[PDB]
Amino acid sequence: TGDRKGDLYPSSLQFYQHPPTENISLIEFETFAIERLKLLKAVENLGVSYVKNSEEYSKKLELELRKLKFPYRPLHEEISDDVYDLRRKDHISHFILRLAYCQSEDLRRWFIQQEMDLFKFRFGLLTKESVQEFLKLNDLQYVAISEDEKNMHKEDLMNSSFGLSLTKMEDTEFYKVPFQAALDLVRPRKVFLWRGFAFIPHKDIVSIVLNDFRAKLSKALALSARSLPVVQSDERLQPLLNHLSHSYIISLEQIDGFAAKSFPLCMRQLHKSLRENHHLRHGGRMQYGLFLKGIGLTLEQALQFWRLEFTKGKVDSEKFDKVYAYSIRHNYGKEGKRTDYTPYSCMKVILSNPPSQGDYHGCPFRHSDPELLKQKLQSFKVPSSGINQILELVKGMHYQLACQKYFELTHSVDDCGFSLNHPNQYFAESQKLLT
Amino acid sequence: QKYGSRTNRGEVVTTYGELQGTTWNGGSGSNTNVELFTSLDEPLTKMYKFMFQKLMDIREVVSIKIEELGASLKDHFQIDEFTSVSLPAQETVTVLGQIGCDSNGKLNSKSVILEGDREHSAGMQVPVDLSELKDYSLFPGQVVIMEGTNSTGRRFVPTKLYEGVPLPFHQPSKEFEECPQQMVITACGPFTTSDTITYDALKDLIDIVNRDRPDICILLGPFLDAKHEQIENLQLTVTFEDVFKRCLKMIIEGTRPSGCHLVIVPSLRDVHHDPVYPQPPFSCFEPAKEDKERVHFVADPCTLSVNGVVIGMTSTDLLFHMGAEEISSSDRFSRILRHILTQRSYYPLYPPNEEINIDYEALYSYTPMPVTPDVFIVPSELRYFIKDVTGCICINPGRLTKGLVGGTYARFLVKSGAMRSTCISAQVVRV
Amino acid sequence: YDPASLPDVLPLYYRRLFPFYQYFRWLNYGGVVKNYFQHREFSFTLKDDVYVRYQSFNNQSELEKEMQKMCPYKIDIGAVYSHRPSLHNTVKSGTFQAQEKELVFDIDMTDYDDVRRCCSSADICPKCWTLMTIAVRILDRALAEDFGFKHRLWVYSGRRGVHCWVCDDSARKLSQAERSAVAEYLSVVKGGEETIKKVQLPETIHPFIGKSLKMVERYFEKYALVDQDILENKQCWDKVIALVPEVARESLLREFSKARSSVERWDKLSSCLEATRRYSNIPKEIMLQFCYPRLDVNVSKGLNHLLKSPFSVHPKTGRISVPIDCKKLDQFDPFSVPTISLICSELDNVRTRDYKRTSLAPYIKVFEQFLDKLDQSRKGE
DNA sequence: TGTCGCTAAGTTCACGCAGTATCCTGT
Ligand SMILES: Nc1nc2c(ncn2[C@H]2C[C@H](O)[C@@H](COP(=O)(O)OP(=O)(O)OP(=O)(O)O)O2)c(=O)[nH]1
Ligand code: SF4
Ligand SMILES: [Mg+2]
Ligand SMILES: [Zn+2]
Repeated sequence: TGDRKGDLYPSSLQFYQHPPTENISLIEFETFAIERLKLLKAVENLGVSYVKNSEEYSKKLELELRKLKFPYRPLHEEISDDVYDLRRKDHISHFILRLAYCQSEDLRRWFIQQEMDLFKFRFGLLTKESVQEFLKLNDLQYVAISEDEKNMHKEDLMNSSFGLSLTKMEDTEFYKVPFQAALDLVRPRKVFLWRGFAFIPHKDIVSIVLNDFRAKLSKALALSARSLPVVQSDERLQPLLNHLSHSYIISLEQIDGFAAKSFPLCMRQLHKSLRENHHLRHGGRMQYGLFLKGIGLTLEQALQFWRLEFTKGKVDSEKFDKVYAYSIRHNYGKEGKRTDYTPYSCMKVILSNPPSQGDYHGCPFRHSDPELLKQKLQSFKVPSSGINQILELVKGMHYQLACQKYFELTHSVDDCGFSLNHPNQYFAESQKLLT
Repeated sequence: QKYGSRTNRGEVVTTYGELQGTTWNGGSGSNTNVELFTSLDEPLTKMYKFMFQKLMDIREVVSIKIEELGASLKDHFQIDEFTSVSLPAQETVTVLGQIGCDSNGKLNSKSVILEGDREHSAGMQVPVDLSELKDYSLFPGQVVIMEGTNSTGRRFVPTKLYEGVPLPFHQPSKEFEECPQQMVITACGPFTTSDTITYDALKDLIDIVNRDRPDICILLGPFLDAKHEQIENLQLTVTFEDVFKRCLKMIIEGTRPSGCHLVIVPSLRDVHHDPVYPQPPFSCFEPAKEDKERVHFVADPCTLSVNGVVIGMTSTDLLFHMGAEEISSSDRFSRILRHILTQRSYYPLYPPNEEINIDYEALYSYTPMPVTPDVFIVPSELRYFIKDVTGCICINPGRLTKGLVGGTYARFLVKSGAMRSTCISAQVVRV
Repeated sequence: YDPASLPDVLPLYYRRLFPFYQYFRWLNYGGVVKNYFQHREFSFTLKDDVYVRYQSFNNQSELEKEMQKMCPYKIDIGAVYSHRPSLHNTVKSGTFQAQEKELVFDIDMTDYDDVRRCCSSADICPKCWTLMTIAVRILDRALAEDFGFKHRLWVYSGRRGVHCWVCDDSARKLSQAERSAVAEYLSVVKGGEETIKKVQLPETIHPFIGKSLKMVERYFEKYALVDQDILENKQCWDKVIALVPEVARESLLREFSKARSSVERWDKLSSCLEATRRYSNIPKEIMLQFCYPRLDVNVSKGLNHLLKSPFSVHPKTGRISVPIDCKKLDQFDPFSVPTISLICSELDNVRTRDYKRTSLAPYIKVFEQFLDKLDQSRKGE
């Protein structure tokens, strides 16, 4: 507690309930954001590669936490200034990432998962004393049976907890919880119930704590997504938060079938126009070519398709090889800088070149007038209620939610189950459902 | 060279009021109480975020300015109803608006347009024909009430131009009835010669201050002029902040013997300060503990209370700005000063001159004149003067330095409740 | 009993025998929560199998009226909703939600058919009723010891089984997930008609299973070895052999060829299993598969479930769904339960005390004691 | 401080107009 410290950061672990109120610098903002992004990406990679209970997981996660200087171990010394600093980092960075990871359901889920993993690890590193301290500071009020009552139900406790030895059991203390909170334990009969209370040992507790945490965090993310318009106006923080998640730290014949079913409405419109006129302006060409690259159409397949489609537009075949062949090669990263250009994301399509008369690119939900969108939805035999819901979502400026509702209605699924943020993601989900 | 060998040192170039001795002496700020005029509106005392003006906000600020002044004038003149400026009028109607020029050049009698407010005219404009007006004095941004007719619906023909109504003077409390007369020395930048950065004129003025021991010293910017030939061509070997800090240290430390309350007013030509009007006070200098009570970093414009005497001051060259745009039917400076007092704003010109950056929300909040000041300090590139405009003593002390040659400052005596003769005497003197 | 005589007797009963005062005391729960009785769902089944739901009533007078007017053949009690069911059409979609209901269990003899030999389908006899007698003890003990539910009303279903209403305020606020957890915790015999071995206990016996086996043991010898005679002949003991590992099966068969009594055969089976240790729980698995209650988790999971009302009349047996006193459980006889015809004969043989002159009185008395306990709990709390 | 006029071909540059070629965008 050197100059401007306090009791604001009692314990290492926290539920991240109270937002920070300080005035920080832009440099500090960026440093904290990037550092926690690195930490969360490391958590995700280690979770994919190793089993979270494995010792390799623990060693690598400790190494990453030490490298990025985040709180991971307790200290029975006092609140040293350095420690305070670290905790402050953690607290601010978390909320910054919340602002970064609340725009799309997908993102939200990802964030939640990583956060939970990190929290679990940190809990796993808490000594019993520290653990109790934590459980008190957050008003979780998990105890604790007396020794006399424990002896009273000794045999019942012994037969309740799986793989608990007599002496080892004598060395352990249980907690009394209402059975409504131990559903997952009681349901398979792995914890003793007496008079409406379950007697839960000290490995499982993390689970309950995590449940609480997850609830809270989900709620918080919802609120943050509700408070997004206030932040978008701050240009300084827009490049970061809007793009933090992306921060560096098939047969031709079946295409038509996909156009009928799998293609998102943007690609459906583009394909319909192409087959209507056998020619697409540059924007349409770029968008559709990138999408067909995303689905998997190889350079030869795409070249054949484009040749066949354009030759019908009453143009010379050699004219095609003269002009559009170079464009195709570049679209596939064959010439020039030779870069594997990624397919357009729905956000880009919304914010890409604005279509004009004679154009058909862009997101229909954003670039189609409400009457035109209503007519198109009616044409596709969408139920009137579904069309009205889609129109309402479009009027709400949440075009991604409108496309998700379209997917739900067309695939006969109550919930999409994924945060649609890429047309290729739409096609992949449709293929997964169908095939 | 030229400045150091001048021969007219101490010459009184202009005088007003009671004759005084060849030497002036003050109380050294002993029985002196200097504060910011406590009005309804809070003063500008700290930086405000700027560089973000919405055109809608500018529209609202201008419209409310016109509306408020018109409401006050309507109550004063017992005018029944205002009429939309744009609508045709076969009979005589009273119209409230603001003057402007139909083109980007300088206003002339054939290029006058009247723009109404949102309440009465939806912001519509109308050309004005000044053929039937016998006497007038108009500048862009001037809120006016006119009686006239619009027979063609396309050209307003004024027949009467209502006069301005200045705010009432301040009625001082008796708390300062027994205080003695106070001496004020006011000087305006530039403080250094065009070809030097040594601040010789400032040193001479500080010597004068210590010699005469005034009660208040009002120093108006610029203190590090942006138009200084050395500054523009990047010949300075030290940062702007360092030069300004040296200048302020010189001023404050050098005035220690005099014990004189220093009132520092920034200028739009201060290369080291935020270029926005109303200008916030200087905040890069922390006076020592022995000078905190003596130094007052005030905002541009400022309304100061000195033992009940209200002094208005602005570093902006208002007279030069408005003289280039004022058109009259037939003293020009007196007319412009009366215009400033009657419009009740320290900068009523709209659009402003090319040399001033105006944040219109801050202008709305911090340019209203609370009352009509007893003394109004208006430094100008124009000639020095001491004028009596509607009972307010308007002092232009010139600038301390005029190119390569030394300039002038002013000294005046103020006492609350004297005789309305709150200004006992005033003199524009040479440095 | 003549079921063509049902339409003749139903009104009189609903007019002079159905205990409306105590019924309202029950479903009103001491008026503590406003709109509690007014938001309760009922459903009626009328003549010719006409079903109506979303019936709600303002108070006892309205209920008595509309019931005496309709003369329903079946009365089912449902959930307490966010609004009055009668106006569910008026409630905005998604805003009509079931919020509270008693925790209920239905045990039906028909679900025991693969393991009883005396009767089948809807037939019951004194030799098989002991199974219900076991269930009530096994379950009710858990509900009184493991979960701490204090107000439990057991009711005869009229023909094939028994219902339990657990009415503690805590038990009435349990979510769907909590109900499913409670049901799965109490449930041991898992599987359908396609599975032979329906109980696979682990090495460690959970205390609940130990106490259920202790309760089973007291009755097992009479029920299974004397009455049911689950080892009478080869066609039956082949099943029990089918429930144990093949290794000893042959060893058992010869032994079962030299045994004259099924008690002797049980002793032999226990001895052989003991001699053969991970299989030391196999006899317990057999006992459970022949004695432990079967619970339809769908009956108890859903909040919106409509269950037969107490003091209903069974459309076929005519018996009254009467409460069962837990203490006198061993004396309960589902064949002596008053029928509607008997109680109408009794009624037409002699205002608020008419029922005290019929054989229905002791069951209304048990119900009144249960309601008195509920009132004591509502006050004391 | 005055430094004669106009006329005309010619060089070098800055741009229209059209034609040819290569190189792009994203996550
Ligand atoms: N202003 C002016 N005009 C000139 C100049 N040189 C030639 N001219 C014009 C005006 C002359 O009358 C005209 C005739 O030019 P010529 O070269 O044939 O000479 P000119 O005829 O005066 O006499 P000449 O041919 O020698 O007998 O050209 C000159 O230097 N200045
Ligand atoms: S949200 Fe994406 S996939 Fe859906 S129509 Fe718009 S651009 Fe296409
Ligand atoms: Mg082209
Ligand atoms: Zn039977």
